[PDB]
Amino acid sequence: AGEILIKGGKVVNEDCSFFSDVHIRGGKIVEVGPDLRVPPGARVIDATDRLVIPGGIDTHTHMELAFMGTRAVDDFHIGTKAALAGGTTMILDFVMTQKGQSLLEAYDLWRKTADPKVCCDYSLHVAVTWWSDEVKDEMRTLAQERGVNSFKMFMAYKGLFMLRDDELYAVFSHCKEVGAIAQVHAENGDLIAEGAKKMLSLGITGPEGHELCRPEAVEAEATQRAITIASAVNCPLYVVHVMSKSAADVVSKARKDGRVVFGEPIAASLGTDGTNYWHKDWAHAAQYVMGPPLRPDPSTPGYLMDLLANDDLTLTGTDNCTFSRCQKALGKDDFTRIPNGVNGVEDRMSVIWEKGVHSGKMDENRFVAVTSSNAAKIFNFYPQKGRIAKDSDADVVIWDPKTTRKISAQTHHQAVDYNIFEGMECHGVPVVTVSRGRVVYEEGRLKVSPGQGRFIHRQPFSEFVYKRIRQRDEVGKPAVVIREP
Ligand SMILES: [Zn+2]
Repeated sequence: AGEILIKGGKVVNEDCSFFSDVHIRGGKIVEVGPDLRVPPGARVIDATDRLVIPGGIDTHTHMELAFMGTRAVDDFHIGTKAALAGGTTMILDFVMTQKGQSLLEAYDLWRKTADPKVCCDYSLHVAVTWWSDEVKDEMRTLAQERGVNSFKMFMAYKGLFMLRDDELYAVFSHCKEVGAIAQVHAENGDLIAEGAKKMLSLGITGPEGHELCRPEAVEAEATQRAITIASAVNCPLYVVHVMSKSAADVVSKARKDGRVVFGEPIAASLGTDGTNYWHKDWAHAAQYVMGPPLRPDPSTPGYLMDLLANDDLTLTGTDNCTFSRCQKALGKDDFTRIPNGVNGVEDRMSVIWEKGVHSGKMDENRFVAVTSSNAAKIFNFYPQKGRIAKDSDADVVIWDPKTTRKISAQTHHQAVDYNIFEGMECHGVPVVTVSRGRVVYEEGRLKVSPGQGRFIHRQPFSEFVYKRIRQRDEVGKPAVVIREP
């Protein structure tokens, strides 16, 4: 039957925690309540002294992405296995359409690659890296028929993915027309371009040049510029990988001011900092290189966790885009050629629990919100996921909040041969992972088949995202002053 009864644990949802068993049948949670009967044949997972939580949803992955001419080593198969071993049961990955390339073709190419490989459920965002009538039509089709309500735009990567303010305005207007959320990579691409060209001319070729060429003012600027353009068209906006206190503060201010904007710090920016770029060992330093960079102010990850706790920032991904040591080494003489990207998919849940909950910054319920529920709300499949409740999908993690585990490339399940959280002792261990109603990780071991996970098709106009937008369309229309002719 695939029947499971999770007994003896404490259920933790975004709103409150309560003791109850959870009955899973055929991919679904079919009952939640105290002292449930064990149906004959059902497997019991004993969750005594464990929390029973929705599996983590990683909003931000790049599994096997061909990026700076090379291709990330964690692929859809190993990347999703690694996510499951870390208590994460869904990933949302970016279709990185090339400039001038059909968005539908790129989407089709991602689905063909991921469908036969994923070990957990997944969905997709689609990058809008150029603009034209064809792109406009394809975005409508994706939103209405292909299950995608999130488009990603770049203010960085001049020459490559970058769009100018007038194009962002049109792109954000059309996101709003098709009921999608606009995601932005917010750094000033012109400043990055000049910055790196300047660091190199000064002989600063190492990873410190990568951070110095685009300090956090560059991120904070483009963050405010994206918010202002999105506010001008009444388009909801999502700022991916918030890396710095100053860009986080921009997002915090815009929300207090009522702007429909969501900020996403990533496990990296929550669990480590950019002082690593100044490490004497070049290889160590290079491991941390990604855009935007981690910041050398050591108060940054603690500060981003505070804003995440307070909902100035709302939910988390990893930007998992991994390159091996020999791959990073492609930039040994020039930081502009180090493939950009860090790990996280596996460790996100423990890193956040240790840095956010064990530290006293947020409670276990807020932890659920910022690791699964808010992603399900924004991308439009709550309470199908992100909630332990009857009729929800059975993606469930039995969590031990008191035990610690040390993160190490020597013990992790990612394909990458290092870990930016190397050595970190985290409270918060995923002891059992359930995905689509099957036990896929227990006693330290994975049991899953590539292609077992499914693409999740979403509808447009997520209510969490759009209900205020639509009301503002109805009452916030500018009016003419009536004057004598
Ligand atoms: Zn990314």
